[PDB]
Amino acid sequence: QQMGIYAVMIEKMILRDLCRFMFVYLVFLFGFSTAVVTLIEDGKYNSLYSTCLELFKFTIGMGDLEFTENYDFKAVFIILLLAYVILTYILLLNMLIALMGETVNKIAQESKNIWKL
Amino acid sequence: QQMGIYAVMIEKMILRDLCRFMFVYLVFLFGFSTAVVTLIEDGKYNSLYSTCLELFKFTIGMGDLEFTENYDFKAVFIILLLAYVILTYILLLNMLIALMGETVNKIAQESKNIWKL
Amino acid sequence: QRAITILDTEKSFLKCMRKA
Amino acid sequence: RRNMTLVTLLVENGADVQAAANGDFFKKTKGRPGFYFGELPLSLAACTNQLAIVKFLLQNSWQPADISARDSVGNTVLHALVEVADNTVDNTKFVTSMYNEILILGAKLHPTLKLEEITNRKGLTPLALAASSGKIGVLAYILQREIHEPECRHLSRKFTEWAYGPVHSSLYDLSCIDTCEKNSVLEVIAYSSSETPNRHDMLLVEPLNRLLQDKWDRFVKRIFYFNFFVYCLYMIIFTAAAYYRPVEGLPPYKLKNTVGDYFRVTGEILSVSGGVYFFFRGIQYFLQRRPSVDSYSEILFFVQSLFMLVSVVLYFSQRKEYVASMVFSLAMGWTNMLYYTRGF
Amino acid sequence: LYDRRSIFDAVAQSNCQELESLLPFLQRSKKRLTDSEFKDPETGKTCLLKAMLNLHNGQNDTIALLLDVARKTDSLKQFVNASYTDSYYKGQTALHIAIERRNMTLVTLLVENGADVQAAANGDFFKKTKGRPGFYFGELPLSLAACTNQLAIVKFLLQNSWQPADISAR
Repeated sequence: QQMGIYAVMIEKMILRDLCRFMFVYLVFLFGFSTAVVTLIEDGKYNSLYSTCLELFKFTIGMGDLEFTENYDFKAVFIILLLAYVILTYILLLNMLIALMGETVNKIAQESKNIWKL
Repeated sequence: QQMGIYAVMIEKMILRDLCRFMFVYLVFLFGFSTAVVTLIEDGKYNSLYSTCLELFKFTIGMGDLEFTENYDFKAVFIILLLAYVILTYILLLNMLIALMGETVNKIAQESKNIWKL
Repeated sequence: QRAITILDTEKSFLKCMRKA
Repeated sequence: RRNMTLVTLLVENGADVQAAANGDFFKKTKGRPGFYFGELPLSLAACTNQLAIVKFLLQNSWQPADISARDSVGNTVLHALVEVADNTVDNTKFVTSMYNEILILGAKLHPTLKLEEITNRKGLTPLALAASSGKIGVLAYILQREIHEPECRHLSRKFTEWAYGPVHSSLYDLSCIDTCEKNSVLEVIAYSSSETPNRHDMLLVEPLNRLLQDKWDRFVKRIFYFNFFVYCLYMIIFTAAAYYRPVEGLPPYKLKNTVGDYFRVTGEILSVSGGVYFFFRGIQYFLQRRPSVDSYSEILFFVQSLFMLVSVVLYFSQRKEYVASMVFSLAMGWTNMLYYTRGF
Repeated sequence: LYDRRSIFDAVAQSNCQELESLLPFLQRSKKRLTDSEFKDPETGKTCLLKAMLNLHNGQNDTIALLLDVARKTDSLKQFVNASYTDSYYKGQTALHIAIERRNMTLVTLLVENGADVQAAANGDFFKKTKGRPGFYFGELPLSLAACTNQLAIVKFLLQNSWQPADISAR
């Protein structure tokens, strides 16, 4: 009746928030990651897996910013990536958190008598 | 009247939020920390105290992502560890803030006359 | 928005036998 | 000034009653004002909630008032009451009755005049005028209604067939989903420039939830998910080509060797071909609503396709840059998957 | 002479006059009114359930006089108890309707003349909504009666004489 609540909230953000979210996230990752591997030629930043991860960090917050001196064709890698970073760290997650603090509002309190069950 | 709010807030968040939270946190850190020591062989990455601190980096958001080459079996470290980072920085703490800001809501106003007291 | 995807996908499907 | 008597004197005394008032004070407000009850005195009378004197003008003798004189904007009286409902519970209350009233009376005098057909100059039926203006309560009404009466059914819209003890059934008409000819209500609330916040709620219950729930069950959910997975394989094949493009600078130029070569240059044409598709679908959208962000999702398909196309032309100018374009289009397409949820 | 259509019209407009010479007609040809012929053959519906879809003000005196003919051929008990045999109103008898039409009186008469009161209605209409609808009170004319919140007829159907309704009929 003080900890049993926190058990639930992790179980319910994991059921609701993730599935409703993990698909609107694998399209913004899979499509930019694909966009990067075509655009850039090398680095463990072409292997599609190694890029979907390297693009995942930014969205965690672990972003290595501009890592790579390698491209023909001048600026367009940095716009493509900033476009993803303003779009993906600064703009999706605040929606994902804002939905979670949206659970944490209501599943904190009238959730309660669910422990008794 | 105006400063004696910031001293009750820090005070109530440390007693309530931390106690309800520092247990449901030490059971994700202790658990994955004990897992990465079993899986991993070395680096001041195997001493558990050094792990449980390193993994603690991630939550506080000083994460280095992939800081090491030494592991047999390739990725079953990175997915275990992403499984923690999506699970612990991106899921738990928003719950922990969302608790706190759920208090910065209420202990702002009907708190007031407790400065009278 | 289901309805906008509807009101069109028949308008762009040759105006055919449906309840009408 | 709302006076049954002097009104009665002037009309016993030969007032002319088809007399328009069309100063800018009556058309929409400069702001001059204002306001618009649509000109014609009977429209003025019914619209001023004077049930008695809209009855007087029509039952009277010296000149019963003509009922179908469309005013200067072509709004008939029924067109005028609908321009004046404001979705207040009591405003709906009296206009929905005053309108109920003119039609029960047009049935009495001149049963031949199908009067909810009379279009304004802009072609709308009075319903299509309510619904294109988010007048949710007259629209709840013209669609919901059935007067029970003699000569009622010529009046009525939606007849009730069997009431079992807990329930009702109904049979609705409908003019609207099947006024594909001119301005369907759904075509009108489905554009839905929705710049009146009054629009969205009003795709709700009376004749139209249960029906667009029912199109979607029957044929057009089924067509949608075919129309969906065709885009997905368009997206995989367009990845697949972009992802196995060459390095050899100046591309292609030409390609023949063996099999993967064959399979890919198929994927490069299959992609631009769906690019010109959307560019083409999108001009036709831009042209059917030539002109109108009402439709954000209408846009970014076009913007992608124009990136399929300023790629394709650059692949032929032999600029080495064409990829930069095609990489955006590819980032766009996978993002344009997002809309095709609407609504899970 | 008379045919189905001749009473099913005649009841529809509450004409007890187009059924006067009906009493001496169904003495001659020995034709009756529960017959397949005088029920609409498909809605299990009889010059009584046609009186019951065509209640006017919840009353009629073709019901008094018809049922009084149907007593005179002793078509009566089946005459008052055919129920819809189409899937839709299925196994719904005139007592189901009179209860669904809230009417202590045609109720107390039909169960005097011996309506059946365990006439099951079991279409997909009564079980759960396909959507058909619907709805589910659970079939039996008493569960209908209590389920339609009518505390007096439920008292009647159980505390009456001709057949008190059994209470445990699942």
